[PDB]
Amino acid sequence: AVDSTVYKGQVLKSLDRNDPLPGRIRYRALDYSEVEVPFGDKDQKGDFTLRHGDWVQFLLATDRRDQLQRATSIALLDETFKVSGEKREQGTIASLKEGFGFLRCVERQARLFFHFTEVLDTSREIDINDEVEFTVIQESRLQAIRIKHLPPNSVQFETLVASNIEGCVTREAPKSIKSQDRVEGGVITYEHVKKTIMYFLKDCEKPPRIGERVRFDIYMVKRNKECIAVNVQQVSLH
Ligand code: EMC
Repeated sequence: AVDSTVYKGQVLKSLDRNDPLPGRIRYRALDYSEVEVPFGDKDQKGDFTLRHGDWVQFLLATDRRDQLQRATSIALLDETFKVSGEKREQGTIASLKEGFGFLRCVERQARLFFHFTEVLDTSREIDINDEVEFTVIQESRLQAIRIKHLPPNSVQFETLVASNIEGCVTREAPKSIKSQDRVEGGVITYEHVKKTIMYFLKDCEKPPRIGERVRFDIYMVKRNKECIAVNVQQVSLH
């Protein structure tokens, strides 16, 4: 039946999702010979997208009735992403439906669709707020494929890039009800090469007036490709 050694090889021919065993995997046998072995749909541990050149794990199954050896229980190896050249992005599982879900992306504004079949690890469960790494493909329909679980505290949606930066309020934030503005905001001008940066009333205690000197921290919001001034406070000693 199935051999017990964990074999390592590369995908020579991917499966066409758009011959019962059309796939091909090239590996090095224990006797240092180069071997090609076929595989089919059920030979992958999950219905995820395998690609030409992917490093994979598999077990060798011998079918005496079909008179051929087969690669089975194929799983994608993480080392592929170190040599793949594909764009790997980060995010967290935002919602879970039946068969699909949506991810909150680090570098993208919109929620990203993803099929449950693209989760690489079939040994563990998926939950909300799971930190994941994926590859985005386009078909105007976007989806995340080859989704890998990330260790805790690996995903940061915003980064502190500077602290105690000083500038001048060149457009006061709109005098605002209970809901906090997150679109209009104000404008702070600082020469830290003069630059502008947006601030919002939610990120200051006591709103600064137009033309007043302020001190603030700068955070990089990656999904918006912009920085935001927070912890805004007035400066008396200029
Ligand atoms: C230092 C006055 Hg905006």
